Amino acid sequence: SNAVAVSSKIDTEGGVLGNIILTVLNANGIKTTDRIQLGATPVVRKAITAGEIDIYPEYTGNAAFFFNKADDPLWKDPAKAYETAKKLDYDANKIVWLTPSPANNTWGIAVRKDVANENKLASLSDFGKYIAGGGKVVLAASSEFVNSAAALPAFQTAYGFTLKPDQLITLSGGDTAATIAAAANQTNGANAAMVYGTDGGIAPSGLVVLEDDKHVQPVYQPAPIIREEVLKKDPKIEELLKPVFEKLDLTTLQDLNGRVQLGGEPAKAVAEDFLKKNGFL
Amino acid sequence: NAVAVSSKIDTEGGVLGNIILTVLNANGIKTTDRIQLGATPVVRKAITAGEIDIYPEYTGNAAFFFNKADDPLWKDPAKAYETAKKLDYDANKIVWLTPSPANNTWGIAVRKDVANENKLASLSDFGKYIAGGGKVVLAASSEFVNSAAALPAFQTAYGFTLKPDQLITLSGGDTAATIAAAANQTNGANAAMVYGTDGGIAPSGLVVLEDDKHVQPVYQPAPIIREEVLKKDPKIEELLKPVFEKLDLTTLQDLNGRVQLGGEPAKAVAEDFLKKNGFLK
Ligand SMILES: [Ca+2]
Ligand SMILES: [Ca+2]
Repeated sequence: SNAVAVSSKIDTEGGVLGNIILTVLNANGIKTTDRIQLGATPVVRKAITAGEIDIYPEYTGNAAFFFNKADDPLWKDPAKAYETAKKLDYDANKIVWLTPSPANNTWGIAVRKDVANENKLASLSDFGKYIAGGGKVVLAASSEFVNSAAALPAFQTAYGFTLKPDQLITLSGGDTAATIAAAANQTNGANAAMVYGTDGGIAPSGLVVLEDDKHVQPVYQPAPIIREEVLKKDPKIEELLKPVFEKLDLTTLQDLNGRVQLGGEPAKAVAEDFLKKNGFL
Repeated sequence: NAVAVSSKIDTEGGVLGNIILTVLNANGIKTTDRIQLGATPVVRKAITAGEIDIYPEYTGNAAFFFNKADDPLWKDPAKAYETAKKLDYDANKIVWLTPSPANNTWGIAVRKDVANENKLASLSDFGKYIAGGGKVVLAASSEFVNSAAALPAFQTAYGFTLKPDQLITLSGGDTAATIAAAANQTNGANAAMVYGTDGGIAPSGLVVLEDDKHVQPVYQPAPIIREEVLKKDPKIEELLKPVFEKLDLTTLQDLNGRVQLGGEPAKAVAEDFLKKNGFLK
């Protein structure tokens, strides 16, 4: 039995999810080879289609860019985003998408815990009614987020709010770490930040992501995808990773990435903690 | 014949580049804007080819331009400036103008409370604080902790040793993550590896402690101009001489902070510093 090749992308979450997939297969007698954090998406995409890697975590919404359906409204539906990625990748590359994680790692807005807790903010619908009724918010975001029609203007019309120039801080780059640091330290009075759902800084900075309940943004749920050649030679991989990824909700993955990105803990040790505490190891 | 003002791609290049541009514009010297052209090797290729005329350079970087990387003279501010000034004049007829006192080098920054509480302003004070059983856990990269030129060299010069209990080792060399770890006190963090004038230091409530024995090479920013351009407008030296002498470490930190985390445009922050200091109004 050839060792299964576990890979991931270069981001912090790739290391966490890749070591989670890697540690689970090793615990059930499946021999593996380590290719974690290989590179960007195009590098991992050409590697799996060529047989150099076998299994790695991919996001459902990224299939919009692999198969030339970038702006389709179907990617805004979490369930429809999974089956279309699952069906297209099986037909085109014989890659099998396993059970996805509930975490939606897409563009969104995170607010400080005090602002969300004191005003009972859990969704972006609450966000729209809170500021439309004169609530104080200063959102730190990139000019790209504020100006591009698919981001803040799309959020504003769907949730019925408009931010005045006094309530905006536009940063030069698109790095979400800077917006998170602005709201965490309240630079220029900021209390909200442009984020990705499971960014490593959100939990250690005391921020809460507000749910895009009307689904303005495309859904990006991480899911392990495996080549069919590898999966049927040892088929237990599907069922073993099924409940593991089912308990990786937005909050759990936020804390695991934070323990790696800012806590300094190795992704392998953070992965083994999550699995033993949840009874998978 | 417009003087081409440029800079490097980071936040300080934009601030220092916009400072050079407005001081020249306010004194009747027409200029061309090439600010934030690229990284150091790209800007080194532009001025050596005559495509740009003036940009802010750091004294210690001449060690890498002239293959004298580890020479002890770069740990002396005076000898590092005069050697950088003379080598570049002999090799490319580039004239180094009056430098800034700010030392944008590798260092350790602490939270204001621990600095205030224990009267920490330099690394010699820092070393005896650890030698006396002090409370410190440092966020740094693995390279900073292990490489002989970084933490072991600080430990030898300032007489202290940090236990594994007092270290947080991060994967990358980006100082924003170490600063964010100490800013939120992740894993109890209260110190961070930094560069002297990093944009996150001031908005995160951090104080960099002085490298009083000069373990690290000194990187002082200075305007450098082609001799051909300077001889047609020779007043540029006297105009930028008192401006850069007013750019100490804390002044450059707060200007970078308002750009990188405050969202203010680099040009308006430059015009504010000059008008408040009487160089514009
Ligand atoms: Ca701006
Ligand atoms: Ca570590």
